[PDB]
Amino acid sequence: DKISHKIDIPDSAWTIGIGEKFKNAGHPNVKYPMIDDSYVQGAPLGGFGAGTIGRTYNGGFSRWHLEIGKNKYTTVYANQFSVFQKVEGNKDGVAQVLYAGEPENGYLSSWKWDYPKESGMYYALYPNSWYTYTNKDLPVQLAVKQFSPIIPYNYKETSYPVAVFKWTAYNPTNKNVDVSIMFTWQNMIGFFGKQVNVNSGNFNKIIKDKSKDSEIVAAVMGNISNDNEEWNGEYSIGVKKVPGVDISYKAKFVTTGDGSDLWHEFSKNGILDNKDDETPTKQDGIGSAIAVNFKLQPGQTIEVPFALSWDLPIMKFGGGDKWYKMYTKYFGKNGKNSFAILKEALNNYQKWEKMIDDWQKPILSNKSKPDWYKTALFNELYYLADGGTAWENGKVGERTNNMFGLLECFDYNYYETLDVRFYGSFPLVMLWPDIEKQVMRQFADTINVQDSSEFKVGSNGAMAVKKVQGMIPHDLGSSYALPWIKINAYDWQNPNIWKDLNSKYVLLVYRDYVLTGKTDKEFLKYTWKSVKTALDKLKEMDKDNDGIPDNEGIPDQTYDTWSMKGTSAYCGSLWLAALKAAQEIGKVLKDNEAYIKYNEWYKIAQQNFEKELWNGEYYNFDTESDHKDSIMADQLAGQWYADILRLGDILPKDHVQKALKKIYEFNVMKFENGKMGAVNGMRPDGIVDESDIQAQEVWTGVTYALASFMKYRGMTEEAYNTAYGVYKMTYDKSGKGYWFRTPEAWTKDGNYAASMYMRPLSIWSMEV
Ligand SMILES: OC[C@H]1O[C@@H](O)[C@H](O)[C@@H](O)[C@@H]1O
Ligand SMILES: [Ca+2]
Repeated sequence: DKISHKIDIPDSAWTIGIGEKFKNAGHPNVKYPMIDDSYVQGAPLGGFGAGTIGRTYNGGFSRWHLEIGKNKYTTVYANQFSVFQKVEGNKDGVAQVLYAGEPENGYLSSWKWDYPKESGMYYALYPNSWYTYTNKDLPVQLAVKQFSPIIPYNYKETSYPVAVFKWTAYNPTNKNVDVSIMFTWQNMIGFFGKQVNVNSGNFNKIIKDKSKDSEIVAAVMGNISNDNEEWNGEYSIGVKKVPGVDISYKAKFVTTGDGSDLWHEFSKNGILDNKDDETPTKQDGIGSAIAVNFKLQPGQTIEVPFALSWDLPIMKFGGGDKWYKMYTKYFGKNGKNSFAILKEALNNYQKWEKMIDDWQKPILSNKSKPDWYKTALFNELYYLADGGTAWENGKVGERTNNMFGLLECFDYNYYETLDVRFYGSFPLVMLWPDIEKQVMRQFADTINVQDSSEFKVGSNGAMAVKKVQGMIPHDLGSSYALPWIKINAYDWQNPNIWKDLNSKYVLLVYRDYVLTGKTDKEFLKYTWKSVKTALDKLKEMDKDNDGIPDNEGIPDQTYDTWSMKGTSAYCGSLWLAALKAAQEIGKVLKDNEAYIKYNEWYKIAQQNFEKELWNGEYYNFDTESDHKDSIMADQLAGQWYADILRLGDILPKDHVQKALKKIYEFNVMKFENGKMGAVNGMRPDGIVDESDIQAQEVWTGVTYALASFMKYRGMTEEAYNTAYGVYKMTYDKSGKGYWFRTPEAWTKDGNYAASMYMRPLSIWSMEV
């Protein structure tokens, strides 16, 4: 491996061998259907709201999130980088697709498949990833750096449906070598959204943009129709000319054939026919190819950038609503702009690399932090793009704001699940705060919505009212229905009687003020009515007048199969913190009567909480359940947020410290020797609480948040050891292979529930 030294991959990048088999992989810990796309994954390409494309460590373009809200795992075999090399003085060169696999059927059988094992590596430090190719039969060593411009505090480039592939090629041998690199792409118009004749009308054109010191050659893969529909638009691939390289292309090869129409050209001498052909297809799949060819002398290096763009302007949700995607603000709405996007990338990629480096540098350069922690911190951010992210720039047919939503996950297809975003939204408040405040104003606007229609509650089969006035919604809808318009898609429980949503909502509001400088009084003003309403409604759920809402002996909070009854440590601490936040907001906005009321409620609830739950060692799970003395990992979630919000002690320092030490001692260290995170429930005898599946799970997001709590409280070793188990399980060779699909949960056997989950974005609470 002589190529690594010629590129700059950080040591904290996650790494795996190209073609590596992973033996230990986990699978769903449930008996009903659940997504399991395998461990063959990678860091996504594509911006927020753009649709994303998962290119795996084996080289395939395989995890398709281009249909917003849907996860489709299928390798489009025509989509590849291929290489040709010929040593000066040999009769023949060699040609190889850079994919460690082959097609299932006989399409593209002429291409050279099965890139060999032990001949390259994949690296990822989101938004960047890299492949190196160090192969006995390829004397010139190659690497590629691939990325999209995901940039904190930038709402423009961060939205773009674009990816850059910056190639570096180096000749360590003492012979001249002819090298070609070829990008192939299928015209994927009709891959989704088209009900009949899925390829019909697809056609490919070549654009040559020749201007002083800037030659770009690109293929634009579109359809003859000017229909403005979800399925219509364009893909583009292309390359920028650099000194010492020639460009060749082929406009049209048949993807639903043996591929030899293209491959006989490339495998001969690495030079394509330069044949333009705009003839539209009927039934056959078609694709385009862009190649560079160059001669490398001994010791010579060359760099050449390719790019990929996709202009699919309209997202349609299952309820019928069609919206424009955010990037259309910058490039237009008509779906004929893929070249402009591609060109912008090829002329600006060096700047984008520097912008990415500039935001990663403060963490990467801090040598007090272990590399494993940086691996997790950056790579968990994949979910911000990969989470079915919707970011609208107007309803089709139809404002100053652009509504946003991140899915909880794909198995539970709900936007912005609030009980989860309480944990998962840290990267948005810390790196894209304008998006975060927008989402919270979306929630504010729903507080007094009433939808008196009824739904069947999944857990018990009773009927309930969809949305109650004054209760914060569980979610902002589903991609199968109407995101932003029809809220509370979730129906397993009735979220209108949840005891955590209203408090978490208030805590989220005050968090968003504090973590953006305590300057945004306008945001506090916009949300103030909803904050008062939320706490006032929750107060009414105090049945026994101890000043604290009563959990009802059903799952009435985020642990939606784990019953709480009476005063719970979890909802009770959240209520206390929420009251303290509202007091502070009241002070900021000069609402004296609110300050006084919430101060009084707080003082009464605080003393009762402590009396009812403090047991000498930790806070009891709750007051009334069968295993009320279980040690809960999240028992002091309210105090965690109070630390972040700088609200001080809601409970005595000494008791918080004792509780945290107990959780570390029991829920971490007595659960598989502390190598897997914090189990949610542990009995005081040191045995996992088996009262529900949830008690017996580590929740990845709960564990990272608890690590954050431990860290702020000076338990530095415990904090990082607690988080390490999550990192290990996700990324390490000894783990369960969950990279780029971090799940909600695992059980002690390592098997999982709900891959690709929002909650573990909470790792960013460790950077406050
Ligand atoms: O895994 C627990 C989670 O399950 C999801 O289906 C629900 O939408 C969440 O509210 C809940 O916290
Ligand atoms: Ca009560």
